Amino acid sequence: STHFDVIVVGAGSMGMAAGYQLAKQGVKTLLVDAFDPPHTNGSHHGDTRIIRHAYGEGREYVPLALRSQELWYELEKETHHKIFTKTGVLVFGPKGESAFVAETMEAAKEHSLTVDLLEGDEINKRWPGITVPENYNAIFEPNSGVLFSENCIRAYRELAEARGAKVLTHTRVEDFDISPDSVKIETANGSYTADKLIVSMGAWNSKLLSKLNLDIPLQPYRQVVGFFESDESKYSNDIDFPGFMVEVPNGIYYGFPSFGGCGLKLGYHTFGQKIDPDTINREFGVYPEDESNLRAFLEEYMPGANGELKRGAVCMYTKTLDEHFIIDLHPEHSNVVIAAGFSGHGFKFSSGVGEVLSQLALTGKTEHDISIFSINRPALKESLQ
Ligand SMILES: *Cc1cc2c(cc1C)nc1c(=O)[nH]c(=O)nc-1n2C[C@H](O)[C@H](O)[C@H](O)COP(=O)(O)OP(=O)(O)OC[C@H]1O[C@@H](n2cnc3c(N)ncnc32)[C@H](O)[C@@H]1O
Ligand SMILES: [Cl-]
Repeated sequence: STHFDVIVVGAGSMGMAAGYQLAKQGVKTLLVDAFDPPHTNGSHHGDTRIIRHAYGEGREYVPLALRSQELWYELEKETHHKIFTKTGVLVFGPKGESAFVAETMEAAKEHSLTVDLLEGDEINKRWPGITVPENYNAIFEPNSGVLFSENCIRAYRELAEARGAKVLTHTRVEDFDISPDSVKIETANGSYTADKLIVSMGAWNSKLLSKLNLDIPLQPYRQVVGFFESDESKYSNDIDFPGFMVEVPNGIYYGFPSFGGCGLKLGYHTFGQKIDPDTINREFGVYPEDESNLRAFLEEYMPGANGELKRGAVCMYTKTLDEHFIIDLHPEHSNVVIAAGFSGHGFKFSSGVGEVLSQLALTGKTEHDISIFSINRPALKESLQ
């Protein structure tokens, strides 16, 4: 009960998905987490997460986006927890002045994705509640939408445990001991060994990968989101208000329609405070920017959603220099798999990454093309310690 086929350190978004994929195949797995997933100390809380297919960060993410979407529909059918709502996703910005909008459109064209292209008042007409200038243009993806992130992790966990996966909670891994033919982790609750290791500690990857002789630039950011009292006749998912990710002059913002009257949810993507996951302040409102940055967007583009602040949440991104993920084998240990640096946009791919991680851990290879997430790519600035 202390040696396993595979050990996953960090059973959050990526780790729990990998655990489900491994258990599903009869592989004896141990998932270890410092807390009890899903929780509010990592990067997966706040209830909802956007999934987009036409991908503004890069058209090369489309295949993984589509596989992940199919896997989310499979999860929906396997659990009693709500997984996905097809709100559609709206992307807009000043015409010819948004690289994000442009790449989303190009990604759609290249993968033959279903989208609606509109501009100026056509946007305001279609979605009462949105007020953009006449020079703005947009691309709407009707078949993408919103995932209930905490539900996703809970379902994957329940399914994996039912299949035999063991989950050791409130147990912080403090060190690693890797050998040619096995792996070992040290915790205050005991040491555990296995044949393969998957490391997916989220924001903590920036602090602990050095324990694996890895020196990779990874910066954790404090990123808040606020839920606002809104005009339900305009912003409710029931009246088809969409999820959105947009780029305006001062940056990128993302939001969600109000679900069951929870209020419209908004986040500012471009800015966040550089922090350490062990000292970060998880209280919303301690920095003037928390609420002011959100209201400045709402007052200008979605005025009817600028009501009382119903709830605020504080979460973390873990950025790489090029803002692309790290999914690969440890350069010096083929029996160690690393999943890190999701840079604020990886939850939607967590179902697909779970699959990738499972394959890398069991075979050292994957049917997916993950070259752009290579741990040895130059733009990363990686090296040994
Ligand atoms: C924060 C945030 C992120 C975000 C977003 C909005 C906010 C405010 N909106 C998104 C969206 O609309 N669409 C999307 O695709 N992504 C969005 N994101 C990003 C996404 O949430 C993150 O990329 C994702 O959650 C990253 O997942 P990962 O699995 O890396 O991180 P985690 O879920 O935090 O899990 C890490 C786990 O590891 C554990 N841990 C940490 N250290 C240890 C040690 N030492 N020992 C054992 N376990 C450890 C944590 O407890 C955690 O469970
Ligand atoms: Cl992240």
